[PDB]
Amino acid sequence: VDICTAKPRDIPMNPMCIYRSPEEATNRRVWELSKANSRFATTFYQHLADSKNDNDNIFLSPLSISTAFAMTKLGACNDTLQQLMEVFKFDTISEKTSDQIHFFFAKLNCRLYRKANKSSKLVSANRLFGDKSLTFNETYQDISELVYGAKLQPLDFKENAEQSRAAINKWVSNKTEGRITDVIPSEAINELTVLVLVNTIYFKGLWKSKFSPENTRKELFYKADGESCSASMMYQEGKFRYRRVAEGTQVLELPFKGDDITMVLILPKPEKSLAKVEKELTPEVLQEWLDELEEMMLVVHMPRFRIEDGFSLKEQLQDMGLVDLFSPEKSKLPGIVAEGRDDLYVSDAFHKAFLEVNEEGSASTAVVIAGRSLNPNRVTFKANRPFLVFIREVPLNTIIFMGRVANPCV
Amino acid sequence: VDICTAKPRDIPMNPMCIYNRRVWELSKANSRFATTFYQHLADSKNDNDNIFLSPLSISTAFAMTKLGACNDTLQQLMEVFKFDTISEKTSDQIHFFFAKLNCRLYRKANKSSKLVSANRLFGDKSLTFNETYQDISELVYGAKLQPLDFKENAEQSRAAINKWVSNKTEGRITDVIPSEAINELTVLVLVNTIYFKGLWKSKFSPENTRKELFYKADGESCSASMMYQEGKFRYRRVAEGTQVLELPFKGDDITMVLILPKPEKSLAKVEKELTPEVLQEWLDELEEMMLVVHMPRFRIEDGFSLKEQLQDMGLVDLFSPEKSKLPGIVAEGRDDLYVSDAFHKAFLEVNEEGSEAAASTAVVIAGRSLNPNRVTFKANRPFLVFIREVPLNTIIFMGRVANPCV
Amino acid sequence: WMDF
Amino acid sequence: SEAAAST
Ligand SMILES: CC(=O)N[C@@H]1[C@@H](O)[C@H](O)[C@@H](CO)O[C@@H]1O
Ligand SMILES: CC(=O)N[C@@H]1[C@@H](O)[C@H](O)[C@@H](CO)O[C@@H]1O
Ligand SMILES: CC(=O)N[C@@H]1[C@@H](O)[C@H](O)[C@@H](CO)O[C@@H]1O
Ligand SMILES: CC(=O)N[C@@H]1[C@@H](O)[C@H](O)[C@@H](CO)O[C@@H]1O
Ligand SMILES: CC(=O)N[C@@H]1[C@@H](O)[C@H](O)[C@@H](CO)O[C@@H]1O
Ligand SMILES: CC(=O)N[C@@H]1[C@@H](O)[C@H](O)[C@@H](CO)O[C@@H]1O
Ligand SMILES: CC(=O)N[C@@H]1[C@@H](O)[C@H](O)[C@@H](CO)O[C@H]1O
Ligand SMILES: CC(=O)N[C@@H]1[C@@H](O)[C@H](O)[C@@H](CO)O[C@H]1O
Repeated sequence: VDICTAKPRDIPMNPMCIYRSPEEATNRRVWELSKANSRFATTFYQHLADSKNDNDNIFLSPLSISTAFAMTKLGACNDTLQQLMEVFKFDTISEKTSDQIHFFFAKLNCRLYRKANKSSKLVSANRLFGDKSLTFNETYQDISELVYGAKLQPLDFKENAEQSRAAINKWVSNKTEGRITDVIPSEAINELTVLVLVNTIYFKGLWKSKFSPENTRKELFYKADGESCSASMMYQEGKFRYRRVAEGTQVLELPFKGDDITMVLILPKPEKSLAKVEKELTPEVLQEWLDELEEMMLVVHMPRFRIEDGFSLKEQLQDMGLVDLFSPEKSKLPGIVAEGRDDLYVSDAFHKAFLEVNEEGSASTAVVIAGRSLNPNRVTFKANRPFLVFIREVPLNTIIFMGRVANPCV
Repeated sequence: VDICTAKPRDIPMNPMCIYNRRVWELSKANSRFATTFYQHLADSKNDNDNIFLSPLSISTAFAMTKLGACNDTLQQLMEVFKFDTISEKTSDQIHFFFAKLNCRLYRKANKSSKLVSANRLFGDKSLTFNETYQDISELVYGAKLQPLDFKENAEQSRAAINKWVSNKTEGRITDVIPSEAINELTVLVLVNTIYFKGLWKSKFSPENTRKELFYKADGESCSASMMYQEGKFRYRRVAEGTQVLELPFKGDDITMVLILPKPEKSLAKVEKELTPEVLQEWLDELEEMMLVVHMPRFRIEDGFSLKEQLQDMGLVDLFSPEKSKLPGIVAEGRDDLYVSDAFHKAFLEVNEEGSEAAASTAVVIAGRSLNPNRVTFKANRPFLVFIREVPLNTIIFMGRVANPCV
Repeated sequence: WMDF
Repeated sequence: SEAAAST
């Protein structure tokens, strides 16, 4: 009995607490949980960017965050349970019970990490690191593994924090082909630390429509602070879903081999600020954008870039309303550690992301286009100023990663 | 007696007048004729028109004609087609090596790709043609002399020739000879034909082939089938961003070479520097590379007179009623012949399976000199093409594809 | 990572 | 593109 083909009655959730939410050719439910996840994405992204200086890059995987906190929700109760449901917009899947969310989440994960005879690799790993001394709830243990594949590995936080820390770090690294390293700095993890919950997500894809390295050239890129810098600009001409939306902003979709996952770029006209577009980027607008796209012939100028980012999510989430989970006095996670211990709370939550974009990904290729003549009045998309980037799974309308490229220069 | 196996000593070349590695030097000679001729031809066309032709064909028809040339005519012929660069002391010896080359091009047990050639002579039925000339031509070029009544049925005769040509070109070359080029005075028509068909050693799948608007230089656009393929190919980006791409046919003995200038860079500059060595240079720098290839599914046809450019390149006597010296052709009848004109017609079709090319050259002795009948159509962003036999260093077909809409 |  | 994250 595996969850990917299962019906809800085949998977008894038996959650300690339950919250009742108020008020195409894909699964209706996993599509709603998708709408939920994206709602969290743009709102969270809006906050994150507003707390950021305009000349800084931003990269993160909102799906990773939602998954990690959904894993945590499994043992949440009362108001900790409600805030989680509201903050992550799971409560917006009308009348559905908080327990149902996890079934849906598992269904969404099954599709996403298909592992079929595909061309792009999208992998995910989750895991629980509990102190060997503690005794975890049998149900929490079971469900975390059934719904999220998260296994529970015993570690010695009490005596060997440093050794435990290296074990975890080694694990994330391995599950991210080495792109996410020392997630846990030598400082954190002590003795008071009883549980380290972790989600990883890894993606690698090749362009369906090639950017020949031979065409890449240094070009000026215009930062928000009015100055310039030298970027490696990739170039090609060909058909791409595109659309010039409000106030001259250009939305472009670059698919990966398999067409299942794409890269979406949002480039405001030179006159307008990305901050202004960030502020107006509503979940419904973004969906509207994405749905109005149409195949077209254009010239593409896109820098090659590598972005590495990391930050604590605590403060951001608190502003959005996730307060109890972080308060040792208000936090209610009675479902996690078996036998009392009511005062378990999240001390901190960290996100670390990596993004590399270029030709061929990982030089040795070229492209020859013979006998082509395009309209001298073709649409051009020149990303030499700040723009937003998204990496999405189209059939599932899932935002896997998002960010902002304020500075691609070295 | 097989000229293909035989020593130069066995085959008695008894031409009237006179003036291994040899095969090779002949191929070089032909290659020089190809590029120089191509340039003159281009200078007479619109940088955006298609141009397709078989230089090998032309070299073959004019060599067949040289069997009966004398004096300056024999000399100008020897120089214009570069046979005079082959290390041989006599004009008559070149023909033996051209025969060897032709042997290697069309007579192999392998036969990965189909490459056939057919020559033939068409002389007026009332004349008595010189016997050795008839003999050497049938021996060296497999060219039999067919009787035709030019004296009382020029039109019937022309239609007869064009059709013979059509049968040797799988119907690809339908009209080598323009309507009024042959008349009551026509003494002889020398003809060459070449037919080729190869399969890509790496074919294109049609699913990957998609329509794409093609913008004509002046005006609007027309649809075009673009083929797509990804794979290892000998390639090379050279000076000024010009790409050289080799597309081998099954067997690897015959390949198509595409030459494309960089975007918004004129092809005319490359053509004006086109030369046998320049080409060898490009060919020598290609390295195997993983690459993506987009290439139109198309067909082009070129037809034209060759007198104008050939005169400009040096062949003047042969076209001069007064000066032409072709004493070896007619023994008794109506002699002191001159070429009234020469025609060529070529055809290239490219698709997912491979390529199909055919050509023909017809030299007309004492007919009505026509008036260069053009068929213009400006296109855009052309690229050069070449269908070569690698082992023999021979340019079979060469051209400029500019209209993929076809 | 999340630190409980 | 190559991307990874951990929360
Ligand atoms: C989610 C869950 O397992 N709840 C059960 C509850 O139904 C039962 O009444 C209690 C004692 O029998 O044990 C557990 O708390
Ligand atoms: C703090 C506490 O445990 N008291 C009650 C508890 O009886 C009830 O079950 C819970 C809802 O699940 O709401 C309250 O928190
Ligand atoms: C008159 C005659 O019939 N003889 C000629 C001979 O003089 C000439 O040298 C030769 C050319 O190779 O052609 C003929 O054989
Ligand atoms: C003008 C002319 O005919 N030049 C000579 C001719 O006199 C000579 O008899 C002949 C012998 O091969 O060679 C050249 O043709
Ligand atoms: C029907 C057909 O195609 N056959 C004809 C054949 O009869 C004729 O003798 C030849 C002349 O070159 O042309 C074609 O081969
Ligand atoms: C039939 C005739 O006119 N005789 C001549 C003769 O000199 C020789 O046989 C030949 C040389 O190639 O030229 C002509 O054939
Ligand atoms: C070991 C323990 O405390 N048992 C509880 C159990 O009473 C409850 O039914 C279940 C629901 O999630 O959670 C377990 O942790
Ligand atoms: C190829 C590579 O470097 N990836 C390795 C993988 O082979 C190995 O299975 C795993 C630990 O077992 O660690 C990964 O980082």
